[PDB]
Amino acid sequence: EYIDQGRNPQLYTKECLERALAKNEQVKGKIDTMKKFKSLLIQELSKVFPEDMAKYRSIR
Amino acid sequence: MADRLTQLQDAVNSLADQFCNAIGVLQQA
Amino acid sequence: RQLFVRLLALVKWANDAGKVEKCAMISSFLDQQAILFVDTADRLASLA
Repeated sequence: EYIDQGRNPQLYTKECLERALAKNEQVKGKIDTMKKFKSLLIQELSKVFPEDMAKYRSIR
Repeated sequence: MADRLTQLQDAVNSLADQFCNAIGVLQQA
Repeated sequence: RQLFVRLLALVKWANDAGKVEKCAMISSFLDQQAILFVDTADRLASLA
């Protein structure tokens, strides 16, 4: 399709680079959200049941 | 009343609301 | 003119033949990761 379009694959390369940058940004955002969720879960555990907090901190 | 069922239902509703809020914030001042 | 365009396309494909395969593999891996993440999020939402 890109060959019949009449252009080179350089535009496809730039689009792939932009998609990779967007995927890296989305992965960073998802990792930040997962870290925030883990922090909130640890806080809820420490405020509710210290047994699970001690297990995750020393036993794991 | 003052029975265990009231507090149980309250805690269940609170847990459900917390789960719904977490699900909403995980796929989104 | 058509032959010149075809030769330019062939040159652009031959100068970046392995790079094209690497970019395609990277794009496929990124798409698979995004699809897996979306599926996990949908499953978590449906379960919760």
